[PDB]
Amino acid sequence: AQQRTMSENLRRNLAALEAKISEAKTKKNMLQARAKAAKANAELQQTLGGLGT
Amino acid sequence: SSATSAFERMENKVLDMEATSQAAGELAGFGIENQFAQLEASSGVEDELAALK
Amino acid sequence: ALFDRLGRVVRANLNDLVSKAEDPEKVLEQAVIDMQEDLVQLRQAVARTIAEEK
Amino acid sequence: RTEQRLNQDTQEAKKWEDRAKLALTNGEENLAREALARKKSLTDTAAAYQTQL
Repeated sequence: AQQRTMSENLRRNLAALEAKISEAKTKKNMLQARAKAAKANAELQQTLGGLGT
Repeated sequence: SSATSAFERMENKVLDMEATSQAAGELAGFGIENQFAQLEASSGVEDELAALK
Repeated sequence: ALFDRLGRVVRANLNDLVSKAEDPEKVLEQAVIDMQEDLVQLRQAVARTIAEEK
Repeated sequence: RTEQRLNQDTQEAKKWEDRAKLALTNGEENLAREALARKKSLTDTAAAYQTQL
């Protein structure tokens, strides 16, 4: 009875981590592109304006 | 003498921390029942399809 | 801003100097020659992709 | 990429739906219930995909 309670606690939190990794991988696809876009846009904003060289 | 006499008492309070963690996780996201309802709803249609053919 | 300006100046002086060394008749001839060699390699690149089609 | 991921999940989910028909035929509820659980797992991921797209 004790083992069964302990195992359930472990069985549940395993599912939570696997779901969490899935959540991270799903975002990581789009975040990488967001970071690339932002820098190029920032470089462009300087170009459009007079700021810097 | 008897590491268990003291150490188990510590384990018995580490257990509380886990129980708190577990309760918070389950409370935050219930998915077993939500998934379960979908399973038994699916089945009734399968009986109708089986009967026809 | 400041270093950014100076680093443009270094590039700019070099850019003028190389353009002086570009003769127009010779540089034009050489570029056409390069393009022809490149075209052959590219045709072979397509051929090796067509190889896996076969 | 998003389109490609969604494509896979919808069709693997269908193969589970086919497997459920077989499981009921054979007479094994456990495989039938597992097939439905696996189908749902991919249904949820597929949904997430379009959003991501």
